Amino acid sequence: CTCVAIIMVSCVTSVWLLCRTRNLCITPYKLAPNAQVPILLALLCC
Amino acid sequence: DKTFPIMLNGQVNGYACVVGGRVFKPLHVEGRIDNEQLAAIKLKKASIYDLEYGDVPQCMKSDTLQYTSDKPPGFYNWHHGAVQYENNRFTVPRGVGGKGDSGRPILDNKGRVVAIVLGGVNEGSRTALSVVTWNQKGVTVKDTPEGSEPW
Amino acid sequence: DKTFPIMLNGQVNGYACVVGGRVFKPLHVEGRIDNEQLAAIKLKKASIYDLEYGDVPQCMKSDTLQYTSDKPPGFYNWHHGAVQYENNRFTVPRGVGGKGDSGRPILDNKGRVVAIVLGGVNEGSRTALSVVTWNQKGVTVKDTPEGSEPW
Repeated sequence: CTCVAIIMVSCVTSVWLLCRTRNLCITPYKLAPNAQVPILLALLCC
Repeated sequence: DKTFPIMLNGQVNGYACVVGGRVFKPLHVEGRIDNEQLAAIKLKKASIYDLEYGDVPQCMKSDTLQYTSDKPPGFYNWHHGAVQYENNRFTVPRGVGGKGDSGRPILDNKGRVVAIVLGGVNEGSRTALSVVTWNQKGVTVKDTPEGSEPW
Repeated sequence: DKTFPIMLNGQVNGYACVVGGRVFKPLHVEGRIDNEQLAAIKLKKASIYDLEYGDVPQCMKSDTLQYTSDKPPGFYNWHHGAVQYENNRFTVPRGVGGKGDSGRPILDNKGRVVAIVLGGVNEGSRTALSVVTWNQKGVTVKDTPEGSEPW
């Protein structure tokens, strides 16, 4: 019981930190709102 | 694109507009929108700038120019008028109140709009200032005159 | 930027100034400052030059130009006036007392300031001299006319 509890809490903490980091990685491209030349990344506007 | 004021308790906090779609929505300070009819919509944010993204309506097509970063020291107009300096920001004179004056764009004499204010009023008799513009590579240059007077 | 003299026991030892911030603070010889009000502050040193760094106040903004190293043989003014030579230093004539004359900048006719004296008065009837300026790469060219008359 204690081990399943602690492993689940560790994993979910990792998950939230993941989402944090991911939106932080999102934050850069807000340059593009200028609507100008592309810089060849994973997301697309061809 | 009219300089739609932001009525901060009756102010004009941001006399903002849309330079071809994306509106100069400043999350900088405040203000009840002028074109709240148009501005009934919500917007993005800008952490590096305390701003927001307009992406104006299709009905709102033909909004304003978005002149490129190509600029020498040239008199770009504003509410306070025009001023011509490039290395240091535009050669306005000390004596204009940047606080509240946020929302003045780089109204370059060629009908060119490439920048808008950010702060940093003056120490000498001239007034170069902090702005937001396109960078050397055209990147979203967020100009920060070191030791910036708020707006 | 006025040629603020350095009153060496009543002298004008360095008629110095600030070319856009950094002041021509010569640790070369001596002198009670003219703008001691402004010059109440302390400064850096310059081992290769016997000088000091001003980095003038924000209140002291808009000090003077800092013209680039681009210079042909051209008449750059001084207390003694202007003189035009490039390979050899400016074509002043022998007959000006460099000692004490330290602190004269390269007042190029285009409103250009790119250099200031270091010594090396004359042997022939002309007077090329030692200076301090920007180098070919714009480096802080400390010009040393070989066999330099002090200042």
